[PDB]
Amino acid sequence: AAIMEIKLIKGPKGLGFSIAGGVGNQHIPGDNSIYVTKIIEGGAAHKDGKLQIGDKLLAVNSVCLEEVTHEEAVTALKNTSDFVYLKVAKPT
Amino acid sequence: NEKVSCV
Repeated sequence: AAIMEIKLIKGPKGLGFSIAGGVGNQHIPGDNSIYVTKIIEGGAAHKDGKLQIGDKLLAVNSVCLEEVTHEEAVTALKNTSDFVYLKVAKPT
Repeated sequence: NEKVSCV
């Protein structure tokens, strides 16, 4: 849909959301993409307040999140440091 | 069954 780029400061606890999706772990039938399922209270994503449950993750910094496995996505999002560009697209 | 990960 509309490409949103959200800029986040990584909190001590991490980014403050949870994801599902990936190759071999579809969150929706026929769709491999990475989705945000939860935004925890008091976290970085919550307090910035642009990210939303249901949002498809497209990229984190210099790493692409289209058609990757759940594990490639998890290491990509956890191997960040302090400052993060998050590319997402909002649901239709 | 699907995997959800904290981040």
